[PDB]
Amino acid sequence: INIRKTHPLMKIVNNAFIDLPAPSNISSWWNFGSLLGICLILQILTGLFLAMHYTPDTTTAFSSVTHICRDVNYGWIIRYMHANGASMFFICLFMHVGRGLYYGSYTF
Amino acid sequence: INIRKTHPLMKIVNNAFIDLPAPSNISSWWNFGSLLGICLILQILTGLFLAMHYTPDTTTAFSSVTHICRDVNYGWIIRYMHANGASMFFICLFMHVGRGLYYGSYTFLETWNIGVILLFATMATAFMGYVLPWGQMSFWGATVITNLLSAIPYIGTNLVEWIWGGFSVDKATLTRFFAFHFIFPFIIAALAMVHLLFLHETGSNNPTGIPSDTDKIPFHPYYTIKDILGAILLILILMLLVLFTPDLLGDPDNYTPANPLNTPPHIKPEWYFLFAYAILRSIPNKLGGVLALVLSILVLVIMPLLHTSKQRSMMFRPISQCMFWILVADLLTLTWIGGQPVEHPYIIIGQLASIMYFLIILVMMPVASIIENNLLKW
Amino acid sequence: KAVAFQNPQAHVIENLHAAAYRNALANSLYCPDYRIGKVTPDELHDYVQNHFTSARMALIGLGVSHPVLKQVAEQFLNIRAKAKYRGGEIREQNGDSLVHAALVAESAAIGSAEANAFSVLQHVLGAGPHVKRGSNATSSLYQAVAKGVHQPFDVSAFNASYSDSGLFGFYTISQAASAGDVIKAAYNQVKTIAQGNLSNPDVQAAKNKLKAGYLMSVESSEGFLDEVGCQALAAGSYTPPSTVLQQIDAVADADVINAAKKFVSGRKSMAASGNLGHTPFIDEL
Amino acid sequence: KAVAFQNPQAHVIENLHAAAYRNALANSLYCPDYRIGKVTPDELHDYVQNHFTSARMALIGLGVSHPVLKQVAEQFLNIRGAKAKYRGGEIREQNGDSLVHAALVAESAAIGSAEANAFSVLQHVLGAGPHVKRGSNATS
Amino acid sequence: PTLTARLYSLLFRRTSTFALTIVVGALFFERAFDQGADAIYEHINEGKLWKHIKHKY
Amino acid sequence: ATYAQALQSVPETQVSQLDNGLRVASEQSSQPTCTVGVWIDAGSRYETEKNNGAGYFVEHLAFKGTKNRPGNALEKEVESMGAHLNAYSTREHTAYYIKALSKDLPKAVELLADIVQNCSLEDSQIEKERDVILQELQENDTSMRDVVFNYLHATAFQGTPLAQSVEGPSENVRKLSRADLTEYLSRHYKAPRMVLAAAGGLEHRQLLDLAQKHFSGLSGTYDEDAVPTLTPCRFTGSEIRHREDGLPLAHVAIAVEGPGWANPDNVALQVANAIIGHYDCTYGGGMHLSSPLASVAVTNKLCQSFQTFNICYADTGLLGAHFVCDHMSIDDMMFVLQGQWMRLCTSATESEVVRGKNLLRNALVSHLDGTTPVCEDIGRSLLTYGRRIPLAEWESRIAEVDARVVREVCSKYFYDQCPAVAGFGPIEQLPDYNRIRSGMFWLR
Amino acid sequence: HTDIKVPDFSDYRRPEVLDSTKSSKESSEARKGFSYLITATTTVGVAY
Amino acid sequence: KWLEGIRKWYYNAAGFNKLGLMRDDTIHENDDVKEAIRRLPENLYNDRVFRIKRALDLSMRQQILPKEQWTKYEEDKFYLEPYLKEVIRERKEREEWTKK
Ligand code: HEM
Ligand code: HEM
Ligand code: HEM
Repeated sequence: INIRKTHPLMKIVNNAFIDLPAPSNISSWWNFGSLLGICLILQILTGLFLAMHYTPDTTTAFSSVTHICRDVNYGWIIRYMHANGASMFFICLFMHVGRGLYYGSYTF
Repeated sequence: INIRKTHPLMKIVNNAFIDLPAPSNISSWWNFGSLLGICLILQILTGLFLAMHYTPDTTTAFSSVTHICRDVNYGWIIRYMHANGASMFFICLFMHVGRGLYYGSYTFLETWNIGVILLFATMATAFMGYVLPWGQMSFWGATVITNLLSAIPYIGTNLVEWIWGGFSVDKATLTRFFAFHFIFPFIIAALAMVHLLFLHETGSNNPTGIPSDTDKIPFHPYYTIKDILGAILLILILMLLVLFTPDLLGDPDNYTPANPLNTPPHIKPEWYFLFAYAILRSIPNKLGGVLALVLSILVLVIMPLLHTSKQRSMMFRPISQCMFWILVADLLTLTWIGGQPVEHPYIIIGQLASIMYFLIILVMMPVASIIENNLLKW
Repeated sequence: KAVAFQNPQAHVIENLHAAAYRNALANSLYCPDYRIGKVTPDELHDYVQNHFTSARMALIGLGVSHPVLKQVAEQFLNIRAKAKYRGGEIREQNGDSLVHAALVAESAAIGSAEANAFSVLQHVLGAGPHVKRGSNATSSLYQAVAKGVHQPFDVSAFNASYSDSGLFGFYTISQAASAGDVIKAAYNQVKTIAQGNLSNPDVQAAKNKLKAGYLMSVESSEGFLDEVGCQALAAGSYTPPSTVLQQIDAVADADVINAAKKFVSGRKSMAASGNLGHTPFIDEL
Repeated sequence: KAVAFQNPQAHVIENLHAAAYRNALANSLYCPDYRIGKVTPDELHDYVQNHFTSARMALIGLGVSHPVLKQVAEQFLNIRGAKAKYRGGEIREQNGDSLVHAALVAESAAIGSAEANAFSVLQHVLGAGPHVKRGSNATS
Repeated sequence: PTLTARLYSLLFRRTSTFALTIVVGALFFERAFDQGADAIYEHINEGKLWKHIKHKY
Repeated sequence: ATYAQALQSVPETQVSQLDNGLRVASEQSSQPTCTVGVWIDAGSRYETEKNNGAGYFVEHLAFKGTKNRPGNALEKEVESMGAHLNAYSTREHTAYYIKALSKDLPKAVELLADIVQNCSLEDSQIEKERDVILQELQENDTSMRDVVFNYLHATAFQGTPLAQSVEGPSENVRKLSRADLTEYLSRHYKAPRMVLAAAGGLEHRQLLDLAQKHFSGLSGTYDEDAVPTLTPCRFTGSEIRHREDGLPLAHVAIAVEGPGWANPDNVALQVANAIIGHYDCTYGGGMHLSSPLASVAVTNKLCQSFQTFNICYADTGLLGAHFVCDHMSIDDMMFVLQGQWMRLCTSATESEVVRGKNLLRNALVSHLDGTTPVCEDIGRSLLTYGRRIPLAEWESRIAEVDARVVREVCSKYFYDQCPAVAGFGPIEQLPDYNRIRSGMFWLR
Repeated sequence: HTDIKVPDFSDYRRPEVLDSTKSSKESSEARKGFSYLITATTTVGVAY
Repeated sequence: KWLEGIRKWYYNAAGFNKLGLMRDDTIHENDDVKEAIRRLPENLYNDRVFRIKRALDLSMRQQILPKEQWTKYEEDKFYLEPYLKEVIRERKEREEWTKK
């Protein structure tokens, strides 16, 4: 019949992402799960590129970060994207905890 | 009723480690799943300590590794655990593959394909880690395999100046390989979970190849103590290797610093990649060599599409059994020829060993299989 | 079996046939409740062996030619129990608040002036109604019980005819606490028709209704196929429908009154199902 | 009901008392097939209120004293159908269990009288349950 | 309203046609949008960029 | 053999017209049984807001006497000639037929004229019919298939009078009087729109002359205002779901855009619904049927039954699929149903089209078997098409339909249209409507 | 169940549909083209 | 012919007469073989699962049967082959009906 209900990975993908019974009156505060997840994959990806251009040595660590920001193509956009994505990550995290405390989700 | 059969974590642990129905027949060759798992988490832990004491730059990498093996407490045993654990990891990986190919467990399709993707991932990870110590052999291994990626026309040279991090093996190459070696085993762990998921979907095998639906025994506490026994045997082999002869497998030519001018005479991999290097230099053609290597591991992809027999195992087929042992001796011959210089008898029998490898797999398995299908009146 | 017996009528007719005969006609078209899953195929093989022989086979072809069918029957078909009457009842407390009651005496076998008299008698007493959503101003039993009881109900005659015996009676669909009045009123009406109080134009209307029923059972080729095959299998000669109508209107109401007397004076049998707190047993009838 | 009618004897005796009376003795010990689930507490209140009266009750004590029972039933109770006709008939069951059970039963007597005592004498003349285990029943 | 009927009938009935449509639109829109934003950023300063003063130098 | 020559010897429909615009239609064959009926274009579509429940009510009052023969003498004489009298009425047409013997024709036609043009109205009769029709409303509530088709028309033709039910609602029936029925009969059962159709053992000059004696003088003098003329009704496309979890099975119907009557797209869609068509849970040979939906539904025990079918109304209709399935297999059944529609519309092979043509030939010949369904076809054909189209023309239109034109027409009508979905029962596992519309077209 | 008619959404309908006397076929093409036009332009921007 | 001598030596040295198995206890199971196993009489099916359970037991202990209980080539009661041929013929007939 359906690959989406018989394949062993796609059973998990179907039961978590498509055929999930969700309530019908979500307001915008129920976005912050996806916002924290997409911030997480963005921070991991930009961080992995930063970790490809970084040298952890206390003589040349700050010079390596300056080398990232000045000399590498768009490395300044990746560095500022990582830092400001961390700040937006904690913004979305405190919105998430505020939702979870205010709407009484702490009975779980 | 019970804690275990209702809780959402312990249902996963119950269908993995406690009440998984496993067959009552599997020999010691079905221990290398758990041995690869324990080697993988041991690599992750000991490598994490090495990465806490390591500075990835082409000026100070070799100096920092020497600082680990002299000045930091027990850095020498943790570094030797990491290197010889890579060696024992590929021993148990090739024994795992040899089991899965000999006992007809390649009739599974999706588990086998995710297996081959795991083989690609572990080989690329171990090569990047072998580049990391920044010795002479690591420098020239990185150079030659990156030019092997440059062998392909219309894609190659731009791709290779792209992953060079410049125009040669510069600082950026060492940092790139540090980052990818330092991330790829987590992807290997996730695909190992996917591998194990498709296995627990289908169900395991046994040395007869007969489906064992009548005689499943639970995993705990029979195979758990069997895998503890296998783990103790593996740790004693690994630890005797790191405490008595740590140099018996490693390269002597690593320990010089990276001079980009010398090019030593006896250039070679670490011993697990000899047959990949032996198929390469036994074909006098660039694209032919790299394509024949990729076609070797794609032949391992091909192997489920040639199961034209009607038993499952090779326990009951003696002709294919003898041909499989010819295949094993031929792969060990390729490893030995790769671990040698290149002269006239070595050239001839390297070419003959690669030819006989492809002839055994792509021709001799179905011919032995069709003599089996003819001979027992089927 | 579940899909077939979701109706009540199948239950009541099968309990009727299971109650009237002590013998081979008591068996049902459908499998019983406990024989499901517990029948070997060897019984099917032995049944096909000692019943599917060429002494018992009528082969009918509509639209096709004769000699092709003859040559096929030559090239392929070369391959070669006095039902006693019991009396009594089957009563089944079911609980749908619609009492179904079938009251049946033994009548006659097929192929007789007596059998045609019973067919005329079921057309006197009323069949499946003609004018749809009508009032049935001609069927005698409905007139008698609508004179009696002011409820929704239905009364229908019932003439099953087989090659050895036959079952004549009627069939009542009534409410819960109204069943006995309907059955007794219908029984009184059948008794006063068996008395002899049946005029001439009612019997002429019954002859016209039987002529209409027989000639309208052969509109479609399904029913015509079944008619030709069953009659050729009965004796071995298809008698045309015009002389069948001749044998229908040959009879007179003396045979009709004799048939009704033979109904009333015989030993009754019944099958009832539903909410049966008021259905009279035998002696109250 | 399932555990009760895994014995054939119960189903034979219930068809027996259904086939020999048109009336109040033809009520089963057990609830039938279709009434399971469709009996409500309204009928429970009705049946309790008009079949549990203070004249239809015998309080019997074994090991207790009479004045204690007199106190109990004097303090704490304080609350306040149709005869069965013979019918005659038969009920058969096609069950295929390779043991034909058959009860042949006629109307004999009401309780209390020497007529019923004479029928008890008659059943012990004819034959009862086996007095000797694994015996031959040569008195029956 | 008729101008969208043939648009639906030619570029949205299929799926592969829809994909080819958005790919060709992506390339054409990339070119036109880069030229437009370059014109906007030149217009918004007109006296400060390296380009015009370097061809004056 | 000689199937073309077998279709040339199919008898011909004699069509003629009386001076009131009456359409008389005799089919003379060689049987001793005849069927005579009146077909009228007067249904539950022409009604007003408060005329709802008029065709049903007049059908239930047409058999209860008249001003010529009182009370029940009509029933008495029809059973005195042994005829079966029947009537029906849908949203589009209304018929009264009589199944009788051949030599009992002219008195039957006289009674038929007294059915049509003299249906008087009695007040005890109108109380009786009000009571009986309320009983029939409450008992047709408990059926399921009629509830599903009424819900389907109600959610498919919103506002437009095609969504008026044939029974009408409860409150437009429990207050009707003689005035509404009087204007109903004065406006709808007119003479230039009714068809006398008679098939069986009767000639044409005989029937024509009897109609000239009796039907001539009926009507044709239509009154001054409100002449009935249709409006092209709007197929909205929506869903209605009656969630009622105290039921064993679930009923789902889904239908798309209307083919109509005159266009040969009707023929192409009947080929497509001969390909998919029907299944019931009580067939033999479950695992091996030709319909792939039947193959999957027996292989995985999805549904009890379905019929994928057509309904055509005047210049509109529904291309439909009704399936009856248990409350744990609704999503999968819906998925395979849309999979079969799109397998027709994307990659239709030749063999299935040939199978559909043969099954539709046998369906048409089996439906035109016996005089009463063939006279039924003649009545509905002289109303809808304006002529009974003969079987040689049906064979030409079938044989001139091949696989390419089938996938063209089916991609015109199935592919990416807005459905009407009616659901009744335990249908919480039915997919939401946007997943249904997303399943109408598959991107691959 | 006969009294189950819709409460109509004549406030919510697009102006090509709103007449209860016109057909609903010829006002379908432009409507689907408009919605799929919006989806196509969004897909172009995201791919860019 | 000597090829029968090859077949007898091969059935001796093949290793599945050692564990008390007959010819059709070692068949690999795709969908067709699963169908042919489901199409069996009851006594042969119970004898089959018993021989299979003894084979898994004897390979668990890695002990091979005494001389007096090896299955012999002269009494080779191969039984699963007719049902398996019928499955293959009906499957190929269905495949050809789909192809044309
Ligand atoms: C595993 C993935 C990650 C890697 C490889 C990574 C790598 C790095 C590296 C190399 C730096 C130093 C570069 C720099 O600061 O200019 C850095 C900085 C930083 N990272 Fe990450 N990071 C990862 C994930 C995260 C996550 C999940 C967060 C939290 C949201 C985070 C928050 C930060 C912050 C706040 C800084 C300091 C930025 C600054 O002030 O310049 N990182 N990361
Ligand atoms: C990344 C390294 C790998 C790990 C950690 C790994 C892990 C495992 C584990 C834990 C099992 C279950 C235990 C067992 O059956 O032995 C397993 C089974 C299996 N693996 Fe892998 N595997 C790896 C690589 C491979 C490769 C390269 C292949 C070959 C393509 C492969 C093929 C199989 C097969 C066929 C089985 C089933 C064996 C059986 O049921 O008897 N695996 N693997
Ligand atoms: C994510 C987990 C891992 C980490 C954190 C890690 C970390 C490191 C570090 C820091 C080094 C440099 C130290 C040295 O060269 O001796 C290294 C080298 C190496 N790693 Fe890994 N590693 C990991 C996984 C693996 C795996 C899975 C393998 C393959 C089995 C592997 C094989 C090697 C090899 C062969 C070397 C070179 C050793 C030498 O020549 O001394 N590593 N790894």
